Amino acid sequence: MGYPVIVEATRSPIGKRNGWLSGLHATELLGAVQKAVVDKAGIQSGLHAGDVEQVIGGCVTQFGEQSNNISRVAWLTAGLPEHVGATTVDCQCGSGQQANHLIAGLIAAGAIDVGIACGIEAMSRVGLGANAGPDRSWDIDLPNQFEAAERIAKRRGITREDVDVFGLESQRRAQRAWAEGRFDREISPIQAPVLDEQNQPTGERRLVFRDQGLRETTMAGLGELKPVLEGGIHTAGTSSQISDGAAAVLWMDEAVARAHGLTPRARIVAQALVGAEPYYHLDGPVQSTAKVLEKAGMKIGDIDIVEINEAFASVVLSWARVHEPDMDRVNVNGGAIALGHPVGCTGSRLITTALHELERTDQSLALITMCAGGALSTGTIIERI
Amino acid sequence: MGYPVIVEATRSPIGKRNGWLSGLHATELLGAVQKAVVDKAGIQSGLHAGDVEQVIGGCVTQFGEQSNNISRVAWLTAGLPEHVGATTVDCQCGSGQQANHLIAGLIAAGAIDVGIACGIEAMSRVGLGANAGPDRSLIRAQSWDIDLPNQFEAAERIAKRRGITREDVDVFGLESQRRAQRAWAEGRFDREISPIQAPVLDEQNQPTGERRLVFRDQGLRETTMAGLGELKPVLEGGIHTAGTSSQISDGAAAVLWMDEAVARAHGLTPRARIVAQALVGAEPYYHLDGPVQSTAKVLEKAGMKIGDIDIVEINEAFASVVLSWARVHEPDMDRVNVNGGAIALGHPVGCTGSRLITTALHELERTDQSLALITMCAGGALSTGTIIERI
Ligand SMILES: [Cl-]
Ligand code: NA
Repeated sequence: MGYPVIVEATRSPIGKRNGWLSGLHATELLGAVQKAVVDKAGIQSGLHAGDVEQVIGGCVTQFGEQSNNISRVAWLTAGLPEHVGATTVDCQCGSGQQANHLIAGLIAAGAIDVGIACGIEAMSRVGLGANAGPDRSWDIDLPNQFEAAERIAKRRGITREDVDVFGLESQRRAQRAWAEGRFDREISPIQAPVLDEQNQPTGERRLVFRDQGLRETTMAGLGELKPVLEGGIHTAGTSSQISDGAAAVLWMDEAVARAHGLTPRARIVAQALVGAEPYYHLDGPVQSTAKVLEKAGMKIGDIDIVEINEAFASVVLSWARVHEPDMDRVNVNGGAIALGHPVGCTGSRLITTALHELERTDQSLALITMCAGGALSTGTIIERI
Repeated sequence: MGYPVIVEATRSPIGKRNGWLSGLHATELLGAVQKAVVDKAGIQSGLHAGDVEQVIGGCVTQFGEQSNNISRVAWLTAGLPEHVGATTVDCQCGSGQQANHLIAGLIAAGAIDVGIACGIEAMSRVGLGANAGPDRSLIRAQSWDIDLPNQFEAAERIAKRRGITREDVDVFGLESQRRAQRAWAEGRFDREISPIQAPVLDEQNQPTGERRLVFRDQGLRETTMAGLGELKPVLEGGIHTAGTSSQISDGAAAVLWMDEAVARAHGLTPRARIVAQALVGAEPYYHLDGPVQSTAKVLEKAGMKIGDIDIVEINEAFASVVLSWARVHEPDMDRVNVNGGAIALGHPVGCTGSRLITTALHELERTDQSLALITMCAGGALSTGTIIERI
């Protein structure tokens, strides 16, 4: 029955831990962006939020503020129409991306005509590991994310100098894109309650629009940062930042889009959520890229733009030794090192970044790929329309 | 691209709060049930665990044991191949049903040729509320304008709306126990259950060190109108007692989906299709009357009336939820929950959705009838509907 297309995509700016956005309840953050993508969309023709049929939102730590189907709770918090169905999903770091895969699915099945995929992570309000806790006081364990980043690094001959060159360029490329206002179209600025040094609301609610994570960065400077692991090569200036943010993409059946005055903007050429190798934990992008290129019938050379998530520099460097891409087409507006990584959101964020960059530069094809806790990886290939 | 169809479906028996399955890590319970639905398909064909491309699982209380994407942890726990992708989902009480819906889309999209929708809840091990903290209304924001009651309160509001007495729900709760013992004593669940190896526990809840095969639903109990009438309402002034509402349970279910082309290519009979699917919103004041809307939505998507449907599975969260739904849609009640519902069989929340689809399928097949409706109320004022057809 259906053919899914993106008709609109938007994101909050990404705030730092305890930064510009720590004053929003996670449900508000998400809800705000849910309404923002519907509002952006509603301009060309009369689309209203009750035209939406289902919402599917990635979120990793589904505890407290982020428990109880946040995709549903945000929708309602934001005062949007209660008839609209909502599901929240978890496949760690890829949840945000997976949400788009799933919404596409539903349209393809002719189950819905209009859906919103989104993702959220208010890592200031609800932090990593808040969803377990008691846990104690053949058959072996996944490394933790910092151990994996070093394992991946040893596997590929990736050196401290290598990853510092990377983190520096991530910072540079983001600063340039900010300077040029390349983010301006994708960003819905957000009203946030301002907290103080004591963590209490002043009265003010600033209008946040800039990604908080940018920072003057130097080869010399990076240079003296401490590894996070004893004996490791990853520092803080070469691994993504903990952040707050939310993102949202609005999908339609192309014919319904076309019939009610909305312009289709992109389709999915191919999509995947694949397993990775437990030992390396986060090398998943090798696997997901391989699978979507394979399905698409394409080679890395056919892809104009790649968003691969800078969880850690080694991950990306490791994925580049395997698929041998042109580094000038990978993370062109910088990435998570510079801009931040609010885990549940990132996957919808990346799709959002890439679509706008294909639109800005008038190019055709983008690859989106992320590694993910529990040794998963998500990949997508989108084609501009 | 794809035309998605169920080739196999299986479920654990359902175990009581602290009961026959409480000895198992939530992950082990799903893990076993995931492994089992694959196993069943391999008996007819070459198909094995690594042919599955993705698993999607439902689970509501996504804390501790049930956290960090239990769908994946479970798969890995059962020793199944690591190359398979996995995601866990939450649309509350419908999660297990939506998981099915979602696998079907990924097939329809041509994303995958083979997938598993499953569901788990080990309420023995992880209980309602364990995913929020102490002050249970710091999960909203201090701008919550909507009147959304707790589930018990909701069942009583629906009850008042429809004029449902303490007699009616006690009449209802008895008939579920009666149908569930009749289905069981007839071995109606035999094809659908795959028996689960479980540790035995002592009068405390300590493992004796003996394994056992569990094969029956623990919740069947002797019930009489008298006995039902002596039970104390969950809420003061309420009509619902422990006898006319579902039981906190452990269980899991899983359904194996394939493209139709790939199915016949690999030797397997398609068993059923989705005719229509929905997840929709409910009136928040009533909270749990959603089945009324989802039944309406899927009935329309399909082009049918209630009267076209051979059997219904509507979840018995509360007697009044079902009676409210019947009083609005006017079904033939002998065709509703024909083998008993969650009052008698139990309600392992995240699993029930796949459980209802597995049960529903199996009754069509056992009766050579055509159409089934599965509908469920869910927390957050939601409701999943599915119309499946034997194919
Ligand atoms: Cl009945
Ligand atoms: Na649905």
